[PDB]
Amino acid sequence: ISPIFQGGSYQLNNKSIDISSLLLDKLSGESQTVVMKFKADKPNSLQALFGLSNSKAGFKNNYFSIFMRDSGEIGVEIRDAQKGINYLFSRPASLWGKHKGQAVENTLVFVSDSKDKTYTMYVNGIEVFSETVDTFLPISNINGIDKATLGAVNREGKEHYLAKGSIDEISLFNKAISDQEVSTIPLSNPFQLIFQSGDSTQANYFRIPTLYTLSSGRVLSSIDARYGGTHDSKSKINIATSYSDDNGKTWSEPIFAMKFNDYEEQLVYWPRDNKLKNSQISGSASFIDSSIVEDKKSGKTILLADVMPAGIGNNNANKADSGFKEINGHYYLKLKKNGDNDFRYTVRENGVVYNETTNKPTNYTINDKYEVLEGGKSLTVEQYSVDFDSGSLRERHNGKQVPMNVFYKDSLFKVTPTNYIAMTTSQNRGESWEQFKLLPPFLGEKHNGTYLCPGQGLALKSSNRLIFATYTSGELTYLISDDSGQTWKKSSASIPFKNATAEAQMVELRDGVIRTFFRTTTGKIAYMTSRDSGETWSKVSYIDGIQQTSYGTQVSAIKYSQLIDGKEAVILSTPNSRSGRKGGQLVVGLVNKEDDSIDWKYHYDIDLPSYGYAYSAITELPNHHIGVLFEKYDSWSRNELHLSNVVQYIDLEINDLT
Ligand SMILES: NCCCS(=O)(=O)O
Repeated sequence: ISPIFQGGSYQLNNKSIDISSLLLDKLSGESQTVVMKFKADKPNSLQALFGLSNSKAGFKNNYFSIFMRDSGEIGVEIRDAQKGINYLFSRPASLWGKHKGQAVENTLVFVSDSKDKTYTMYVNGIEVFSETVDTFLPISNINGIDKATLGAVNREGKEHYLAKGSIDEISLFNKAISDQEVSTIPLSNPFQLIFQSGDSTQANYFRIPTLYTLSSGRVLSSIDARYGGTHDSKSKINIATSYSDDNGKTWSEPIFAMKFNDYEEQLVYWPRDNKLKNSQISGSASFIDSSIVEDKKSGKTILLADVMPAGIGNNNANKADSGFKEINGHYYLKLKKNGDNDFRYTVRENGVVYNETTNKPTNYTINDKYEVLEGGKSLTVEQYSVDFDSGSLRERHNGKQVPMNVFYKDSLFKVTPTNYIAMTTSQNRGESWEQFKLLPPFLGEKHNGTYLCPGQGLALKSSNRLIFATYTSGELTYLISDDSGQTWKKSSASIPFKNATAEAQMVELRDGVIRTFFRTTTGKIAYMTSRDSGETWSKVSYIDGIQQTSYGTQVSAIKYSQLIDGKEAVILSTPNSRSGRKGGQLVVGLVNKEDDSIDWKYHYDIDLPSYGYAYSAITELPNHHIGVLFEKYDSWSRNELHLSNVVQYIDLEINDLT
C-alpha cells in the first residue's frame, strides 16, 4: 500500500535536512515502516540517517533515530524520558560502503510493529535484528515530537550525530509491512549469498569459505556450517558445499561434505549479550576448517577438514597424542570402551575392533561411517538438541535415535579426545561426497594431528602431485600425494614461530616452483618457496606493504592465468589493517622472472578500510573474472559474534583491480 511520505536525492553533507512539515502530520497509528536507500562511502564515526525528535529544552532524550557507525554497524534508538524507555537495537557489520570504487546503494527496511510489539531491521535483504518488547513504544508516539530530520537528530535545537552521505530514496508507511512484502522491495546489492540462514544446512551461521575452479568449469565452494553461533570447535559444525555452473551467477542448494548427527541440525538464534554470548555447544562432535583440490588423473574432487570428537576443540584437545597406536609401522585408531579408564582397543583392517589387552578381535566392528556395529547390527544413541528456554544453554536428549559413532559423547567406544584430519572425495564434482576417511598421523604416535590450512590445496600443473598445507608448532607440514589422495607423506618446513596459527596457501609461480603465503604472529604475511614441487622449502621472508594484526588472519592466493602488464601475476586476498580484521584488499603482484621476487603493484580495496573483512577465498572463474567469497565482518572481535549472512560473494574483473 501507498507511502504516507516519499522523497529522494537528499545530500547529507554534515548538515541536517528538515522534513517536519512534509512528514510529521502524515504519521498516524502505532505501526510504521521506513524504507530508505542510502549511500555512505565516507561516513562519520557515528551518524544518524533519520530522526524524529522532541527538539525542545529538557527533552534531549525523547527521540527515534536510525543510525550507523563507520564500522558498518546499523541500529535504532527509541527514547522517551516520560515513559522511562531507552531502547537501542543494532547489529555490527550490516552495511556496504563501496564496490568497484563506487558508493553502494544500501536498502534499509525498518519495521515497527505495535501488534506484535516487535522492531525489525533489514539491510540489503538481510534481517539484521528482530526485537520483541514487553512495553512497546511507537516511533511517533514519543512525547512532544516536533521534528523530522534527515542526517542528524535535533536535540534541544542542535544538530546531533551529523551525517555524511546521501539518501537517494526514503519512504514511510503507516503500516508494519509483512516479511513477504519486504521480500518484494528491489535491492541494489553488490554481493550475493551462496550459503545463508535458513538454507538446506539449517545452520544460522557460517565461517571459513573456500572456492575452487574445477576443470569442467564448475566452481565449487566449501564452508563451515556452524550451528552454535560462530564459535570455533568445540561446537556443532558440519562442512557444506555448493557449486556454480554459470561463472558464479547462481549456486546450488548446499549439501554436506562432512556431517555428524549426534546433535540435531538446528537453526538457532545465538544470544549476543555479554552474559550469554560465550555459550558454547559442549557435547557435540564437529568438523572445522576445510580445503579443496581437484585431481587431474582420477578426475575426483578431494576435500579435507579437521575432525573433533564430542566436546573437543583446539583449546582442550589432547596435545601429545595422535589418537592412533603404531604397530609395525602401521597406525590404528585407538578406542576406549564404556567403563574403562584407558584405551584398550584399536580399529584394524575391515573395521575389526581389536582388544589390545587380550590381543584378540571382539564382536564389534567399525563401519565406513565410523559407526559401531555389534555382530553386524547397528548400535544407536539418542540425539541431542539445544535450547535457551531455561535462560541459559541446555543440551538435552530429543527422543531420536541415530547410528552410534565413535566420535560421539554417548558412544560405547570413543576415540581419543584430540584433533584429527579427515578426507572425503566426490566423483561427480560436488553432487555427493563419500564417507570421510581419517588421515594417518604424520609426526608420530605421541604428536597430535596437524591443523589443515583452510582454502585450496594445490594441484601441480605438470604432474599428478597434490599438496595440502597444514601447520603445527614450529612448522608448516605439507601433505603430499602422488596417487590421487590414496597415500600421503609429509614435507616439514621449519618456520620461526612457536604456537602460530600459520594458515598457509600456495601458488605455483611456474612448473615445480611453489610459493606459500602464510599467517604469522608478526603483523606481516610471510612466505617461503619450493623449487622441487614441495620436497624442500626455502627460509621464511615477509611481505612489506600489507599489515595484519598481531594475531593475524588467513590469506588466500591464486596464480592468475593471464599476464598483467606483460608479467606473470599472483593475487592475494587479505585484510590490510594493523588494528582489526577490516580493510579488505585484493593485492596484485607481478613476478620478476629473474629471481621470482614479486612486486606488489596494485591494491584493490574491497570496501572501506574500516568495514570488516576476515577469512577469504578467491578463485579465477572460467571467464577470467575473479570470484571472492569472504567473511564481511571482524570474525576476531568479541562484539561481532553470531552474525547472520556476513559471508558474502562478489564478482570482479582484473580491470577493477588495476
Ligand atoms: N581457523 C582457526 C582459527 C580461527 S580464528 O583465527 O580464531 O578466527
